[PDB]
Formats: sequence, C-alpha cells, structure tokens
Amino acid sequence: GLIKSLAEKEKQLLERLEAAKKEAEERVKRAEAEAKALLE
Amino acid sequence: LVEEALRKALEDRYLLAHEAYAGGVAALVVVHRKEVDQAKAALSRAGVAE
Amino acid sequence: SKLEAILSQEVEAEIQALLQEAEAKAEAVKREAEEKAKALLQARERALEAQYRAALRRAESA
Repeated sequence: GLIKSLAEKEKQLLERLEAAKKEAEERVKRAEAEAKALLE
Repeated sequence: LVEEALRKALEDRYLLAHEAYAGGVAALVVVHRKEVDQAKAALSRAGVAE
Repeated sequence: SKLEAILSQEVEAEIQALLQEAEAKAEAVKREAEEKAKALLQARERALEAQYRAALRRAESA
C-alpha cells in the first residue's frame, strides 16, 4: 500500500501552489508602494 | 467486480487495497478530489458502496 | 505514480494562473498612478498659467 506516498504528494503540491500565490500578492503590495510614491 | 469497474472508470490512477480480518476484507479506493465523481460511479456499477 | 503525475500537472497550471494574475493587477495599479499624476501636473499647469496671464493683465490695466 503506497498510499502514504501520494497522500504526501498532495501536501507538497498544495504548499507550492500556496507559495506561488503568496509571492504573487507580494508583487501587489509592491505596486501599492510605487503607487503612493509616484504621486508623493 | 469492484476492481474491474474501478479500472475502467478511473484508469489506474487510484489505489485499490484490501486485507482480510474476518468480516470480509476491508477495501479502500483512493482517488484525487477531482476523480471523486468517477470513482463513486465505478462503485455504483459494482454494487458495493460506501 | 500516474496518480501523482496528474496531481502535479493539475496543481502546476493553477500556479501559472496565480502568478500572472497578481502581476497584471500590480502593473495596472502602477499604470493608474502614471495617469493619475499626469492629469494633475497638467491641471495645475493650466490653472496657474491662465492666472498668470490674467494676473499681469490686471497690472497692465493698473
């Protein structure tokens, strides 16, 4: 029964998907900084 | 009967396991949360159920 | 096995959508700013310039 293995694969993947999203939204918080600055 | 049904529906992307313990053999089908619909449908044919 | 292959690919195409999605929404914010400021620097150019020509007028008349 492999089972354990593939039920680990779903964790790794989720935290890679998670990680993509996070750095993604960081870029948004980055464009927010310039958006104030460029006006200031 | 459950295995054949599973194989056609799922392909082989599932884990089918069984062990005896008295009171039949406990069996499991494991699928992705996306394959769930198909996996259950395979069971419906087989006549065994959740 | 084949089980994990499908799970990878499924997750991976979703990754490709998150990353671009944040980025474009950042760029659009960035580009909003560029416009926002430009219309303001223009607007204060306009007003002051007329209030300049007209100001000197009132002097000239004096």
